Parts: sequence; structure tokens; C-alpha cells
Amino acid sequence: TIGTKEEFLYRRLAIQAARRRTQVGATYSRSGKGKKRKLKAVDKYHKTESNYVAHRIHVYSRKLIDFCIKHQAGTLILMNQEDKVGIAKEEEFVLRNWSYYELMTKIKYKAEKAGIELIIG
DNA sequence: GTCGTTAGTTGTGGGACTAAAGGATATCGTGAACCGAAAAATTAGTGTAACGGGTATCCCACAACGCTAG
Repeated sequence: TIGTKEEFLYRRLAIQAARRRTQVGATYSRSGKGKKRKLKAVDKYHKTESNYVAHRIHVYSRKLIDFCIKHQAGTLILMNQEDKVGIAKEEEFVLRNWSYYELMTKIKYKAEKAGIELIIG
């Protein structure tokens, strides 16, 4: 089992909540010097949670590939991924808090590199 | 003759009665009337939709050349 709900979803939502916090707090910040200085604090969260998500996705994909190679698993199958894509599409939280295209593409390129053939179903 | 003493009753009261298993019971009699308490049920009142830039994230597709001449 690679990844925890707290280290992926909860920290991602914490970064999002901090960004909303700064967005709310920027309305009454220093004013009269333009919009850019007001949104300066927002500018910090440029690619914060994107970087965090990318790093955790890299770690998780690396652990999956390492486990598959260490047990000589020459064919890695994603179970019920089509149905989960279908339910995620007709939702809001699942799409905007569970990067599955990024995970799938990292797994695909890191398994086509190691010879493992990836199946989706 | 009379009063305290001692021993032997005599009546009366308090305390015992293996170990092992199990272990169901039924339980009357009726006087009135008003006030207070709190617990419960019924009733009366307020409602959005898209929009400007600008920017955070998602899925989804594609690229990431090779050769010739001045």
C-alpha cells in the first residue's frame, strides 16, 4: 500500500485552504498601490500544490514500479480503472482532488521504460 | 428469733447441626375532590443567477528534425 489519504489529499486541500485564506486576507491588505501588490501574497502559491502533487505522484509511481520489478511482475494491471474514471467524470471532488491522469501517465512511461506492460480495465 | 451466704437445682435464653449438583414459584381489602406541575404539540415566520478579469487545479493531445550552403 503506497500513499496515505492524509499525505496526498489532506495536504493538497490544506494548501488550497491556505491559498483561499490568503485570497480572503488580500482584500483589506495594503491598498492604493495596485492589484499586483495586493495579490503579491497570492503569487506565492503559484505552483505550490502542483509541485507537491507531482512529487508525491513520482514517489508513489516509483514505489509501484520498484515493487513490480522486485517481484518480477512482467504485466501490471489497473483494476476497474475505467469505471473509476467514469464515476470521477460525473463528480467534482474526485476529479479536482485525485490526479489519476498524471498517475496513469507516470505509470505508463515508467513501466514502458522497465518493460512492464500496463493494462487498463 | 432474725438476717446474710452458699450450693444445688430449675426455668429460660442463645448457639451448633458433611460435602457435590440445582435454584421455577405468588403475593386481597379502595375515599373524594381540587390544584399544581411539567411535559408535550402546534403554529408562525423567510426565498437567487450570472457576470469582468485573473488565476489555482483537472483531463487530453502533441513534441522533444534533419540537411545544405555561406
